[PDB]
Amino acid sequence: AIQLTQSPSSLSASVGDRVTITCRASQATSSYLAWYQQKPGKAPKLLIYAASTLQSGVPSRFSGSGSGTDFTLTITSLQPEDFATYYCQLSKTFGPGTKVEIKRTVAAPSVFIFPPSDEQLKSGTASVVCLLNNFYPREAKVQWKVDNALQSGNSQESVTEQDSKDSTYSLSSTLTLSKADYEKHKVYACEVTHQGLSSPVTKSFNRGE
Amino acid sequence: QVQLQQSGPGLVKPSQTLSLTCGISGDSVSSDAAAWDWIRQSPSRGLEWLGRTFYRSRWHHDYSESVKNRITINADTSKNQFSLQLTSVTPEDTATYYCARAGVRVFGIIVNSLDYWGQGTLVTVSSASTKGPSVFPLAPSSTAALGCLVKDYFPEPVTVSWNSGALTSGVHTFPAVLQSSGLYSLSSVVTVPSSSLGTQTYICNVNHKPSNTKVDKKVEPKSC
Repeated sequence: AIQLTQSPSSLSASVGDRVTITCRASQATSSYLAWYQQKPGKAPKLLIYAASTLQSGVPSRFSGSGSGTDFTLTITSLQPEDFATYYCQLSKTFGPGTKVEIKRTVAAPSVFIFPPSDEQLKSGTASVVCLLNNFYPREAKVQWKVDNALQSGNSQESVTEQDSKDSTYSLSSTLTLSKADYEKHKVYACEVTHQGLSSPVTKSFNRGE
Repeated sequence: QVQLQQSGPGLVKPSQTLSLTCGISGDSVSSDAAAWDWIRQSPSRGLEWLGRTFYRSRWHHDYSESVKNRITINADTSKNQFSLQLTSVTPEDTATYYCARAGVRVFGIIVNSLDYWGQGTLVTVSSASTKGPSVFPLAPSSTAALGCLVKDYFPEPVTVSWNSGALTSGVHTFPAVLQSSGLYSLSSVVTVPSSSLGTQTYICNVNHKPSNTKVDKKVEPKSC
C-alpha cells in the first residue's frame, strides 16, 4: 500500500562526481529501506539494507541515509561501472527507479556500412545495415540516401546500453527494401551527423561493386 | 551465494496459464529464516512484487492484490524448488519474471530484503506462432567490423555468441526491434583487427530456444 517516489528520475554525471538520489515514502512504516542497482540484462543487485548498512563487497563509495519518509543514496565518486538504474524498496513496494548515465567527453562514432548478403537477396528482401560504433553522447543523426534520394519510413534504429568501461554507445540503422526495389538503385549511402564529428561522415557502396 | 535457477516457457497464449519454476541450491526451501518471492519487471510498471511462500510451523502464502485470484506459489521440498502459476493471463502480464530469496540478517533479526535473484524469464503473452530466425552475414569491408543479422523470429529472446564464446571483446549485440510483420530482428557486430581477416575465422552462434533453432554462420570477406 505504501507508495515510493524517486528523484531525479534520471541524471547524467561525470566520473568522480558526487551523486545523490532520493527516495520518498508516502507514509511511515516499520519496514526497512533497501537500495538495489540494476545493470542491463541482469537482475537487481542489493546494495544497501536497513537504510544504511552496506552489503558485503559493495564499494564504500556507496552509502545510504535518511529516516521517516525521506531516504538518500549517495555515490561519493561516480565510476564508469556505476551506470545502472537504482531502485529503492520498502515493504513490498519498489520505487520507479533513477537512471544514472555517465557523462564523458565527446567521442565520434566509427562508421561502417554492410550491403545485403547474397543469401538474403535470394529470399526476396534486402537489409542494408549502418553501424555507428563507440560514440558519446547517445544522440546521433543517421540518414539513408539511395541514389542521393533521402529515405524515410523504411529504416529502424537500435542502440546499445552505455558501456560499463568506456561509457560509449553503439547504434545500428537497418534499411529494409524488397529485392526488386533494391535492384532498381545503385548508390547506397549512410550519412552520419554527430557531436563528435566536425562534418558528416558518409559510408557508401555501389550495388554489385 | 544461494543460487536460483529459473525454468519454464516464456510464451503463453492469452487466457492460458503461465508456469515457472525456481530451483534452489545453497539453502533449503523449508528454512525458517528464508522467504521465497516472485517479482516481475516491465518497462511500463517497473518492478512489481507478486507473492511469497515460506515455512515456519506451516507453509504460508502472501500474494499481491494486483494478481488477486490468479496466482499460486508452491514449494516442492523433495526437489528444493518453488513455482509460480499465473492463470488467465492477458497482455498486461507480459514481463520479465524473477524468483528471489527474501531475508538478510541485521540487528539480530531478519529483514525481508532480496539478497539473491534468479536469472529472469521473459514471458510474452501472445497468440502468435513461434518462428526461428534466419541468420545472414554482415561481411567485413574489403579497424574492421563484421557481424550477423538475425532476422524474423518470434518470440524473444535469442542469444548470440562469437566463436562459441571465445570472442567477447568488441562485441555489440543490439536490442531486438519488432518489425511491421510482428517478428523480431537484431544484429550482433564485433570489431576486429583488419590484419586478422584472412586467417582468423569468425562464426556467430545463434540460439533461439522457443523454436529449438541453433545456427552457426561463418562471416567472411565477400568474394565476388
